[PDB]
Amino acid sequence: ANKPMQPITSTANKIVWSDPTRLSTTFSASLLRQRVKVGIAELNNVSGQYVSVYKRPAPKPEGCADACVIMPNENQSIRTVISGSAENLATLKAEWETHKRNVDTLFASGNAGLGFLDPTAAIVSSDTT
Amino acid sequence: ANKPMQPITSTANKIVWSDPTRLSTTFSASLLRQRVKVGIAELNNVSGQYVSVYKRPAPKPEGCADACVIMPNENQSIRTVISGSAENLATLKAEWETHKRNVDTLFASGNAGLGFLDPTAAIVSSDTT
Amino acid sequence: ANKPMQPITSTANKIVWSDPTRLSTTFSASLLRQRVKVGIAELNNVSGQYVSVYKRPAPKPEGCADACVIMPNENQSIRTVISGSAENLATLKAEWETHKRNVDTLFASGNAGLGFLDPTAAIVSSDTT
Amino acid sequence: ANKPMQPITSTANKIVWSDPTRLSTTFSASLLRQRVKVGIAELNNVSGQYVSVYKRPAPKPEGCADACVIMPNENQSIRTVISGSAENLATLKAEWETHKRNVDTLFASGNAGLGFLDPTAAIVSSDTT
Amino acid sequence: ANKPMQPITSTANKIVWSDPTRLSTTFSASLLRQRVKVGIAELNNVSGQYVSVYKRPAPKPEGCADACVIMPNENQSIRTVISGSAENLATLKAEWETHKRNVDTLFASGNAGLGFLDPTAAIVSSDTT
Amino acid sequence: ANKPMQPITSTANKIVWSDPTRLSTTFSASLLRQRVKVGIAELNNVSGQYVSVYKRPAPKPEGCADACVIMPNENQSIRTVISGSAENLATLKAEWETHKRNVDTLFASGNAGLGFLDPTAAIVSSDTT
Repeated sequence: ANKPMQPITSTANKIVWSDPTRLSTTFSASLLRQRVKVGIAELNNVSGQYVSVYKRPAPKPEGCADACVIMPNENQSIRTVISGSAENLATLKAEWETHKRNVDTLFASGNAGLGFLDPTAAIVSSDTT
Repeated sequence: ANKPMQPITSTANKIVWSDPTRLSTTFSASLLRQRVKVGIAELNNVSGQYVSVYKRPAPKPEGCADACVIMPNENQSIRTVISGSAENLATLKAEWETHKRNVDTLFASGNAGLGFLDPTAAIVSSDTT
Repeated sequence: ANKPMQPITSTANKIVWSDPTRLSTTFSASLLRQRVKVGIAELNNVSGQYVSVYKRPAPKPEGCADACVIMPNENQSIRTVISGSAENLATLKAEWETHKRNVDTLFASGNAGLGFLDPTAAIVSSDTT
Repeated sequence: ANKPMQPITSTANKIVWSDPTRLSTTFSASLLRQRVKVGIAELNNVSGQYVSVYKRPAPKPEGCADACVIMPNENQSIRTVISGSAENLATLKAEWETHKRNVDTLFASGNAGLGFLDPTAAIVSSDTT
Repeated sequence: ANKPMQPITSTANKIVWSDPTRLSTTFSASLLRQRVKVGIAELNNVSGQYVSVYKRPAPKPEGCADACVIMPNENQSIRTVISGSAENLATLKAEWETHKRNVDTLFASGNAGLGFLDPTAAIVSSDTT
Repeated sequence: ANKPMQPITSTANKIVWSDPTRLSTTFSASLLRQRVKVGIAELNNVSGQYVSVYKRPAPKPEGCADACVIMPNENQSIRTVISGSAENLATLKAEWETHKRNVDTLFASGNAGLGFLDPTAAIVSSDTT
């Protein structure tokens, strides 16, 4: 059961959520809207920026812990930007699913977080056969 | 059975994938590593940028049955950046899962794609009760 | 039965062929001869440049059955340069056959046409065991 | 039985092969890719350059050879570049076959290597009657 | 079963490996290939530089099982350079084997590590009787 | 049965061997011992340099049994530097074994001698699982 998060700043262009128990953990969503003339029709793209920030204390005393000393914190950030026409929402969602799958293959099941690249990784496209 | 990809340009710092049947579809993986050490500790930081690009045609008119009418492509881009120390990889993966859930709540099941933010969205944190 | 070609502009230094039915298709041969002599020897080398030009219509959309829609042509060019002494004609022909085989195994049976190189290709030399 | 040739430099943009017994014999393939807007659709042009180099010694002592003296070397080079859209690979391969046939009928079965042009040679196009 | 490594930096002239568990230890190989002008001969040299580093901790003091390791780890490196013509690769391999045996005699089974150069050691060459 | 050498230069810091049959072949070992100041520790490093040289003749031309050898010999050199604290000599020996295995994988059994760095070679570390 994940702890619910409630907003602190609400705006039509940006909303920020923070954990009531630890306000250092934040999650922000910002949308930017423009009109782009792609096919001589004014398509309305949306550039959504999603940022998740967690400040994580990692003194990392390997094996031993006796009392609480001041934790020095590091910043863990995950930023996601999705850009596309609103008229192609279903296709953008399919692209998002494919992006999740590819990033999972590289990072969650691979060693990309440790600074490695696998050219033999099974990266797959959004289109189907 | 989604269409597989093969690498086109290969560097240990940056590898970009492509679909042989459609070269406009690309997936980029770039890792930047720096030794950003906190006080009296050593930490290896791995910043990971993942970019997925698809060029999708504009939507055809709803009441159209013509055989072949091609209209110009629009740019669909999804970009994720993950920054964190190598020592905290498992917990960074947990943060990534929570980020997945939050973006899914806002975008996949919401109207963030069309450009509407809902302050009442059920956003949750990585920590459990 | 391939369509025959006739010469359109004629010079002993350069002769250009062209298809009477499609003047956009051309094939030329240009020979440049110089007396580049190596030490205590006399050698006459002939550098030959051959270009094939075909202007092809762009590929029609796959799900199309329209009678006549014409899209602008793209330039397809294949240029081959052969440089060598006249005394070594047999060895130059052997090198040309080996070049055929290597370019074929890279291009026709490979993916270099789309833009992928295979470090595991079976490239061979003209010499025999 | 032609001798296998193994690579010495491997890169996504250039791979060079060299004969283990004679490293002076090389075969290099270089790919250069751009996006060209021919038909208001961004075709992916691929320009592959293939170079075969053989340093052949031609002191050419006509009739007699008694002992091994230093061989002065001349360079034999064959350079081929193929340019075309990736979406027309089949027709590009047909163009390659026609180019091979025409260069053969000029060079292998003709006298082009010695510095001659034959205006009555049977040059053919890729199109079929 | 030793822990394998993956390449963190890949280049046509230098590849660097690193252990996923410990990023401190690396193994990098660099090759420099040049043409060497020798009398009445054209032979090309290949120089290889292989380095191995491990950042092992300084040795723990005697009789104290401290709660957490705080030892200020040191630098421990081995560097090897192999230079020779590719024409004589079999000889270079034999020389490498002989060099390994001699270094093992002086160091692996000797006390060169503590600083003693034994002048009665049995050093043997690549040539056999 | 390899031919042993005898020392031509004996010094407390450097010993040089040389084959009685061929004086060109020499093996040298030089040790540099210093005290290294590491936090709350006093441990002394010993750096050892090992050099092997062979003045092999360049390879004979093909098909000629010349009366006397006149070939202008070349230089083959192998240089190894091992640096580490004498307190950790056993682990230094383990690192030496791992380094030997890695160099054998790349060079002895691979094509690193001709100048090719294989990015998929099986490199293993000193640590065991």
